[PDB]
Amino acid sequence: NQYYGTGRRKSSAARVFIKPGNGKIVINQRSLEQYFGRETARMVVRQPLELVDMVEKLDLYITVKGGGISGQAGAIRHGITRALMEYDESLRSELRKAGFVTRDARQVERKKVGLRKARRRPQFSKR
Amino acid sequence: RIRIRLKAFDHRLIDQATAEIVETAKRTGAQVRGPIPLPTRKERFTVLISPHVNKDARDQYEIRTHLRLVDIVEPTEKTVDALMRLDLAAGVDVQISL
Amino acid sequence: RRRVIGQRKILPDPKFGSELLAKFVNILMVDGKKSTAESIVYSALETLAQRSGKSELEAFEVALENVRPTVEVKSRRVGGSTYQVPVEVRPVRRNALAMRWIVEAARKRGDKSMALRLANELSDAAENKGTAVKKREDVHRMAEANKAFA
Amino acid sequence: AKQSMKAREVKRVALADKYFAKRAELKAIISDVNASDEDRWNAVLKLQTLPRDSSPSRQRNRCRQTGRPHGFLRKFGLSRIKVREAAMRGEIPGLKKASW
Amino acid sequence: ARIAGINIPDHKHAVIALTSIYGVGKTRSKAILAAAGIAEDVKISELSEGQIDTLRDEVAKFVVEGDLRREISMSIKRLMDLGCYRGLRHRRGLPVRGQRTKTNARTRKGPRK
RNA sequence: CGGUCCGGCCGGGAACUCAAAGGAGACUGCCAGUGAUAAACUGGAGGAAGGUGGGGAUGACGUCAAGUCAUCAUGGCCCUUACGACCAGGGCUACACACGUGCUACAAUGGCGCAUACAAAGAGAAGCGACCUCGCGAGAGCAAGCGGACCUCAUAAAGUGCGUCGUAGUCCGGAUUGGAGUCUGCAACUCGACUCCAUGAAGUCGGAAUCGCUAGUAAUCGUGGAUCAGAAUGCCACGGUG
Repeated sequence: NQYYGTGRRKSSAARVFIKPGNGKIVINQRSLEQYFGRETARMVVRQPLELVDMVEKLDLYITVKGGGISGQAGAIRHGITRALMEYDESLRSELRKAGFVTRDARQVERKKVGLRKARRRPQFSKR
Repeated sequence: RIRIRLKAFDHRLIDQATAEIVETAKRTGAQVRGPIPLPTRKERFTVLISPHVNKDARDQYEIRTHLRLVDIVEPTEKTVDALMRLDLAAGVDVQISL
Repeated sequence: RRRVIGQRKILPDPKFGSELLAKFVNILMVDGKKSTAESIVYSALETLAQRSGKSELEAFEVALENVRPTVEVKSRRVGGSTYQVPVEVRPVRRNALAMRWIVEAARKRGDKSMALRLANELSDAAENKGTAVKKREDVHRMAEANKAFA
Repeated sequence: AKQSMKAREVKRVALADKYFAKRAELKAIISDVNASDEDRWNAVLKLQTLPRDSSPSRQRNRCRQTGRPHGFLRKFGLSRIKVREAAMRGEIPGLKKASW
Repeated sequence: ARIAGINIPDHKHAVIALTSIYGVGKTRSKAILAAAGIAEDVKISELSEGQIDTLRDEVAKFVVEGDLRREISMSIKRLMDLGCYRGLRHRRGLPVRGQRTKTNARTRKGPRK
């Protein structure tokens, strides 16, 4: 049976497809070390996935568009959570209790002009 | 090979104008295409606020232009020839090109 | 005049879910770069295992407990000239100060490799000599004299 | 005002477009030679470079409504002060002041 | 092996005692060493027989050290006598590099301290 | 899913980013605790998430014996054998003395050299200028695409990596003084850019004393545009790390 999920974070958007029976992980038609190999924290995508274990009884296919290597990881983790909550009704309770369903939606601040440093004001004291 | 553009500075005025091209294109015809809303193009400008001082913060402006291509499926004489010779399209700009 | 602001939990580590390590990288972060801290993380504990490192169950959490801040103060006033008072710090502050005390003690003089300068300090964190202890006792000799009139 | 600053403009930017906006080829001919270490041109450079009342240099556009050399905006034909004046009166299309 | 100076640190790098000689430094020294195949990679001090006397003649194709160090201090000598800015400021102690004297001109009075 | 300059490239799909109009959602509304069985807060619950939702445009009166006639008018004073205007040069880059703001190195947890990942947002038909070059290189030479979701500015830099350098107060920092140049303009003395080969210096985050921010904020490194003979450390947006 084909299980599916989507997610967004920090100027990225992801798609996740899961099928029962032994397979692998694929991201943008390559492995999780061919462009992701530079960074040190991509295993946040595995946080909801340990509840079915790392690809020993299922096959995982990922697509992601835009954003940096911490934004893409939060969007892929959201997509995995959105798929695994359909994979078992007992996980539909657990993934809500673990809070992985929660979205992080800020990235910037607004003006509110002027300020040369946008938020910091120039030195008041001295003389 | 005759093509159209519809230009505006208001995102509802352009849709109200799109619907009257979608009317014109099916007033004698039967074939129509979906009008694409397209990414809005913007231009920004920063200037001194007033004819006296205010020398710690400049005043900021941003312009936003809405553009639609519409696509006419059958641009027949009894659909477009009177419109190419007169618009007759207020609050917007209609540009017809060959 | 009341700060007390918001609530900020921060995130745990991506490899073992640690709350202390994910905070310790925010002490070794300089110029907004965490990569330079990840060259010092685990390598200091693995370099301690070249000299004295026995048991790793808590990694460095007990070195941060053998390091013991006690001499924190605040200023009390009713006008111009102020009066110093000592403060009993919470475990969350005691830990946050111990994390700076040890990495500032490892930075005291210029040498090679911060993982190795810190392993030398962690091998000392079973007996605690000189750095992070000799200034403490020289100001603790006022710790009751600064309680006398409250 | 000082109307002599417009009297410069009339014989500079308003007369340069047909004679000075392309002219560097008219001096490059003195660098056109058949061989190295050989001359055919001598001092005729000082006749090809003889104009002084007109130049590619010294050209200021100025604000077309205030004669002001600083704070002009080519896209509107107005200055920093008149952009607000036309916008507050609503006399300039496509431009608004607040609220995005 | 050497072609210049009097002594070199053994195999650490071949550019020492050939760098900083005027007209040749941290660029031309490697291009001169490459005339005998001498490289930055797998460094050695041994140079086979018949290979030194033509390389030691490459460093002799122009002037070296003190006789070429004259020229960097000769434009301040080639004009002094005329009452213009360049002449006067090369027979009196005055600034010549477009720096603001308003302000900070006290550094011409001395150390500082 | 069919064919393939093997290219989302072409058919084609409409799922999925996205670009975008329209509905749903949040009212202190529910419950506890305090407290005029008050009003209102604090806590809990739901959900992607509240508690001026997070944020913009925000400016009630009256303002200091306050600034601006150099944005524009205008009462008065005064000049016109000029406090004009048309030119050639100067001054605005005098320092005899009095105060500040930046930015870069002061390092090692770093630099230097040489490869490599990611954009975001503008600007572009006498313009942005690819490709390939001639040469040590600035530059010069030829010339396509492009009216810009269809080309160009433009291999983003931090970061990821491999060699290499090391406490010597730095053969680091490369200012500065020369040599060889390349261009712009009537013309580069002072007081113009940009390039190649030499040159060689101060400097261990500081002394009385003192700043800004509670979050994409403080901290830190790149991108773009307007102004445009040749040249901003000037003035404003955009993004990574955080």
